[PDB]
This record gives sequence, C-alpha cells and structure tokens, in this order.
Amino acid sequence: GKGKPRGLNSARKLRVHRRNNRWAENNYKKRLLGTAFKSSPFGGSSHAKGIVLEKLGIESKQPNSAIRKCVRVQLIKNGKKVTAFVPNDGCLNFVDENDEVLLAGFGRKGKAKGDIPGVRFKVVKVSGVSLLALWKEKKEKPRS
Amino acid sequence: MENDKGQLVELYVPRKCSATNRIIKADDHASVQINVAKVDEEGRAIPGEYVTYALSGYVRSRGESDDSLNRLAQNDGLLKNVWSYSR
Amino acid sequence: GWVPVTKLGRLVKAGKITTIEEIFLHSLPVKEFQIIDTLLPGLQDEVMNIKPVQKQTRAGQRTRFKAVVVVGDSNGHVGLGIKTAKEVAGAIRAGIIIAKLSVIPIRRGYWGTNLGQPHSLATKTTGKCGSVTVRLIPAPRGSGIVASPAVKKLLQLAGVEDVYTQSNGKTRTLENTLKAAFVAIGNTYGFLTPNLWAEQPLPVSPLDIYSDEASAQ
Amino acid sequence: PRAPRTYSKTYSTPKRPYESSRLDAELKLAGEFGLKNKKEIYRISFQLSKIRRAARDLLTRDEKDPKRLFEGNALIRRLVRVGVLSEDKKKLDYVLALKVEDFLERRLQTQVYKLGLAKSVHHARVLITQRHIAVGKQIVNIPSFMVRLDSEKHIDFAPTSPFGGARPGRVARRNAARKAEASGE
RNA sequence: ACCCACUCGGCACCUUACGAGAAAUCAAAGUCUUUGGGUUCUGGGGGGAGUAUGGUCGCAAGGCUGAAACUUAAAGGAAUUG
RNA sequence: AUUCGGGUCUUGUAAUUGGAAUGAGUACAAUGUAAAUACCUUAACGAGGAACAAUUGGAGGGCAAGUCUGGUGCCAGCAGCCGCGGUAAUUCCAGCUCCAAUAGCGUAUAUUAAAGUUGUUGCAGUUAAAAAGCUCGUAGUUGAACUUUGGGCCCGGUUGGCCG
Ligand SMILES: [Mg+2]
Ligand SMILES: [Mg+2]
Ligand SMILES: [Mg+2]
Ligand SMILES: [Mg+2]
Ligand SMILES: [Mg+2]
Ligand SMILES: [Mg+2]
Ligand SMILES: [Mg+2]
Ligand SMILES: [Mg+2]
Ligand SMILES: [Mg+2]
Ligand SMILES: [Mg+2]
Ligand SMILES: [Mg+2]
Ligand SMILES: [Mg+2]
Repeated sequence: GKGKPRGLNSARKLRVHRRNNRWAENNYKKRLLGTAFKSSPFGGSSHAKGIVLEKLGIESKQPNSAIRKCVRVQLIKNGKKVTAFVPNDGCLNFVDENDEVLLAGFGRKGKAKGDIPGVRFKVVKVSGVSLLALWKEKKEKPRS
Repeated sequence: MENDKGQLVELYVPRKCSATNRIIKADDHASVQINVAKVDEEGRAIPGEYVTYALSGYVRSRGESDDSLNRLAQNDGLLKNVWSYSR
Repeated sequence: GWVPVTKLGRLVKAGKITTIEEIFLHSLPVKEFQIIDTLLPGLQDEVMNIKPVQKQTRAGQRTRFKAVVVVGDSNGHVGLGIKTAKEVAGAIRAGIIIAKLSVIPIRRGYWGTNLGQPHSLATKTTGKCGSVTVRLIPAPRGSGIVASPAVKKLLQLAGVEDVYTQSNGKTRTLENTLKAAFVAIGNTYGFLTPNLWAEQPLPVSPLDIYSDEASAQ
Repeated sequence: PRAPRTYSKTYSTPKRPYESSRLDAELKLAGEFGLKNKKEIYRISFQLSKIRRAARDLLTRDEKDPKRLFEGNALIRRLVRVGVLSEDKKKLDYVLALKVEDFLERRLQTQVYKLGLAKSVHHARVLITQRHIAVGKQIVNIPSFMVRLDSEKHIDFAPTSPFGGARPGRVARRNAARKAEASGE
C-alpha cells in the first residue's frame, strides 16, 4: 500500500512524519538551526568588510597548480579570520596588508588528490575602491 | 472521430481484434487476419467470398488464438460441437 | 533506379497502394524504404545528434559515428532511427533509411471543444524506455509544444501543435528520451476511445485484391 | 500614510536564454516591425499570455453560465475593438489560437506604414516620435499606441506638423534664411 | 503400504511474460504518470561518524538514543568488451 | 537577351553627396503652483551626428558567438562545473572581430522553480542510502455483508429543434 497511511482521518500521522523527515534536507537544517547566525563567517549577509591580516602564497597542486595569490582577512564584525581570493590580479600590487577589504562569496570547490582547498570569498573592494575599476585603470587607489 | 462540420478527421479507423475487441495497431506484426472460404452446395469454395477474422498479436502470443478462433467460427456458423460455452 | 523485392514493394511501384493508410490499416510490415519514399513524398528528415564512438576491434582501434535521426510529415507521421557507421554522412544516410522504415501514424485530436482541425493529442499517453518516461498531455490550442529541444523537434516533425509534456528519469540520455517519446506518440493509435467503439466490417487486404499482381515471376 | 500607489511589471523574460530558434524568431519579428528591445516583443507575449489565461479559465466552465457569458463576451468585444480578433472569429476558441503578430500588427508604428504615410517602418518610428502623426484631434507620440478600429479611419499628419500643414520646420527656415541672406548680400 | 484421479495447506524447483526492472533478475520485485485496498518502520551525495555531547539500561565489556563545525566531486549499482 | 538597352526592385558599399526632420540642451511668455521647481504648451536658438560618440558581460562545453593576427610558454593547464597544452594554442595574454541583454548589465547572499532531491496530489527501501532479530500489545490509523426497492399518476419550470 505504498507504505504511508492513506486514511481519511490520518492527517496528524502524515504531517508529523513529514516534519520528522525534513531534517534530512540540508538547507532546511541550516535554516532552522540558525547555522547562519551561529557559525557562518558572514553571519548571514551578502558581504563583509575585513582587514587583510596576511598576504598568502598558498600553493594548490592538482590537477592545475594555482600559485594561490590569496589573503588571510579578518572580518570586522566577528573578529573572525577567513581566506579570500583576490581575482584578476597578477602582481597583487592592489592589495597590501592592513588594508580594508570588502568581501563577497566565491564558489571554488577544493580538490582532494592535489590538496587544493576551497576558499569561499573573493575581494570585491580594497580601501573603498572597486577591484575592477583599479584593474581597468578607471579609478585610482587612496593608499592609507 | 468528427469535427464541428460533421466530417471525419482521422488517418484511419483501425482494425479491432475479434476475440478481444481491443485495437490492433500498425506496428503489431504478430496480429493476423484469417480468411475462411464460403462454400457452394457442390462443395466448391467461391474464389472471392470470405468470412474473415481479426486477431490481436496479444492473443496469439498468449496461446489463446486457437480456442478464440473456435468460439468465433462456431458462433459464426462455421463449426458445430467443437467449442463449449461451459467447461 | 529501384527494383522491388517484396510483394508489398511491387504492389507499390505498380501504384496499387495509394496511401500508407492502407499499409497501416492492415499492419503490413515494411522492409523497403522506397515504399515510404513514394508513399510519403513530403517527408522531411532531421539529424538530432552525431557522436564520435571509439571502437576497439581486435587490438585495432577505430573511430566511428553514431547518429540519431528523426523523420516526419508535418501531418501525422513520424519516424525515428539510430545508426552507427564508419563515416558521418554514411551514418546519416543509413539512419534516415532506418527511420524511413519504422514510420508510425499518430492520432491527433481535440482539447475539449471541437473546432477546425484537430490540433493537440486525443488522450494522455506515456512511453517508457530505459529509465526515462515521457508523458504527453493534451493542451488547449495555442499552448505550443511544451517540451525540451529534442522531444520538441520530434513532436513538431509529427504535426503536433499543442502538447504538455512531463518527463522523468535520466532525460540526459537523448536516445532513451527520443525512443520513449516515440513510444508515447506511437501509443495514441492504441487507446480505445469511445468514438471508436462502433464496429467496422473487416477490410480485405491489399495483398488479396491485387494478389495476381506483384506476385513473384 | 498614503494609499500605496499600485503598479506592475509588463513583460517577462524567456525561460531558456540562449535558444538559437527563439533568438531568430525574435529577430525576424523585430525586423518586420522595427522594434528596438527584445523587451518590446516580450511585452506583447505577456499581454497575450494574460488573455490566454482568461480564455482558458472561461473555457473550463459551462456554456450558458453567467460568468463565461459576461467575461467571455467582454474579452471578445475588447479584442475586436482593436481588431486583433477578426469579425468572423467571434468565439473564445479562436482567441486562444491568437498569436503575437496579430498584436504586433495593430501598433501605430505599423499602421502608419500600412496606411502609407511612411516609406519604411523605421520611417514610421521616427515620424511618430517626431510628434508628426495625429489620430484625429490628438497627436500621439508612442510607437505602441494600439489603434482601435474606429480610429483607423482618422490617422493623418499633425495640424501642428510641417507635413500636416503649418510652417516649415527649423532646418527648412534655416536654409531659407541662409539662401535669402546670401542672395541679399 | 503402493498406484491413479481430485482436493485444501505447505515446500522448493523448471519454464516462460501479458507485466516489472538500471540491469542481474522477479508469480512477485506484477496488477505504478492508465500514478490511491489497510497499516508499521526506515532513507535523502560521499566523508567527518555510529564519532563528540547529553539521557537511559548494564556489575563490567557494552547497548539504545545520536549531532555539529569542518571536509570532499564524486563515493556507488549493475551490466559490456577486451 | 538576338547582344547593345527598356525599366522595375532589393542589397553591399563610398570617414561620397544632397536637402528634409527633430528633442536632448538653452530661453521670452504663459500655464502650473500657497510660493516656487518640473511636466504639459510655446516665441528664439539648438548635429553630419570624423563626438549631441552606450553600456555591461561573454566568444572550448554547459551556452548564443573565433578555421583572426602577434605575444607568449621568467606574472606559465589557468579559480562556478568539466574540459583542454605548450615552437607553431579556436581552449591562456593583448588587439581585431562577433554574440547576448540593452539605459541598463554583471556579481554576492537569501528564497521559490528546476526538485517526483520532502513526494496528500507524487519518491525510494533484493543488490545503488534505507525493512526494526523476532513475536505479543495500548494509544493511533483502518474495518465484510444486510434493513423502501420496484412500479403507476399528475404538476410546472430551461435549454434544443421544426415552424414565425
Ligand atoms: Mg529527475
Ligand atoms: Mg548523508
Ligand atoms: Mg505665476
Ligand atoms: Mg566588450
Ligand atoms: Mg569559458
Ligand atoms: Mg560557454
Ligand atoms: Mg555554440
Ligand atoms: Mg530519490
Ligand atoms: Mg554494499
Ligand atoms: Mg544497502
Ligand atoms: Mg527481516
Ligand atoms: Mg461497511
């Protein structure tokens, strides 16, 4: 009988069963446990300013070796350290240390056989200037 | 199958099986048609007059084609005391 | 030119069978694609997919081609064929031969009311192949053909106008998808709807009215 | 604390974004009629769609039911005043069969080129937005005016306009002044 | 006691498929997009992990209940060729 | 068309020409307005527009678009996912080109669809994740059949025909 109660006065069993079963969904669990407000470095917001703690030369090997020009940034609101990508920039002449940096999300999945990890953030702004505009030589950078 | 103007609008009214009243369809290469010969008093069969039956590929595969033919024929005057309505 | 080799082919070349409707009515098995050619002049093909396939024959590695090809009137006739050959245009050729062969009718009917020509399907149908199911549902007129690209082409080339689909399974394998869809339209003429209840008198086969003709020499 | 000024979107972006067939269909549609955005097309597709919905929702109900009668007849006569639906097709089942071009063919833009006041369609654009082209006593400067049927037989040039009558434009009297002053000299 | 015919109830086997299935195979794993005979339990990518924490049962070994951060693009099924 | 030429049409052009059009902007006035700003009106100006100069993302696949030149190859197979090489690269960098949506377009987080991957409608559970070792048993869900059917009469409605 397709293994679920099908009776007309059976609602309670049905909906209760559904509630107990929604905890295997992933996002639902994130959403009722307040994982976003308790653990996620961004605290459940689309962006975060942080200050560059240390310029990182991570090296992520397989299948393609990234001379990972990344950063250790510490988020201002959490005092929470994070690693973050700084895109399109060959020399990193744009981002120095002690610099305020607006971060966003970034979806690079890490890989196993070459110990490449998944940073989750990309620099969007440095010192108030857009990484892009600098890179387009459109706007210049106030250096303090 | 008609439209509003009262005119038929199909590709074809298809052949129904005689035992099973189900439709025989175009890709059914196990379906079959049986011509049985109308006979004269002189025991000659006329060249162009048949009692014909249709059989779905289903019934022939299932091995009921025979018994079906029997009943059908017997009821349509061809045989007598071959097929019982009771078993 | 073409020489028939089948007592259905000589019947055709001698113009003793006008339409395919006479093939289909009596389920007479086609084996000579030229039959379909003469009976369906306005048949427009379409290569759905071409795929490099790696053969390994007795330590001799080769590269061949798998082609999925659809054909059809934009009235009521479809055909689908898959073929693997050694050369692309050869594959396509052979594919069209095969799909020519397996041509099927279609019952296309009305949604609710009854004006003009039949536009959609007659009833809900379903084909399954592999893991894939494809379901086809009558739409109202002007609802277009609601299906993914492949299945949409197959239905267009079959003179369907308005039809909702629902698939299921790994629809990413286009050959199973196409096959299944194919089945689902190829079931329409197979669902006994009440307007087909009225008993007909059994027609007498082309094979017997013209039997002296198209008989082997 | 006001009433909140209601408002709504007008169009709808396609579901599959890159679809070589739809792409082309759209382009030829913009071409016949000189549209500038695909958006202009979408807007039509969308109105169309709302009509096809009202249509079906009426269709599923019983004939000779007050609602299907009322809203049916309304939708029908509305579609007829703009001459999207022809005089003979005055029953719901056709308003479903309606397509986009049936709407695209009643634009002021279009009717200006089909009443031959313009040389090409693009010419009709320019001529409309140029405040040249009146419908009766009104000027109209929107390419999407959607001409009702009883307003077809009134469209002409503007009594304000250089072609309609009046004095020549700024360029014209500019060159008139140039030649007259160059000859006086 | 045996033999033949039948009969309920078992027990395995051998065929097939109308049917199901991803396939191996299945008289149910069928009567399922043509989706609803009644009901119980369980699962929701792989790891982290039957781990941590709490509660409970046990003399103990342990059992039952049972996470999260974090990590990862596969892990897996069946079948096919060499 | 026998060949020149008789004309219809549609195109590619040429930073070619010609004369039309017009509001962006500027501005008397008036209108508007509690007073103004603006809109709508309108004298007067106001482009060939070699700049009243349009962008944002892309061009291996998904996914629309490169069979283009040089550089690389010490700042280099490379970062949503998967691809792909190195004298000669459509797959990286720069230019050229092209594509998409366009006064807007990209990106991040959330959320709905996709997702029949929460399944009442509608999943799955032999081997892919998953039938409690097994039975008993309360709540719970679920529960065989049967008790005025059948016949006769009359009344008046709302669609549909053949007549008007
Ligand atoms: Mg699916
Ligand atoms: Mg898990
Ligand atoms: Mg005033
Ligand atoms: Mg660009
Ligand atoms: Mg790419
Ligand atoms: Mg792409
Ligand atoms: Mg492409
Ligand atoms: Mg599932
Ligand atoms: Mg296992
Ligand atoms: Mg298992
Ligand atoms: Mg068990
Ligand atoms: Mg009861």
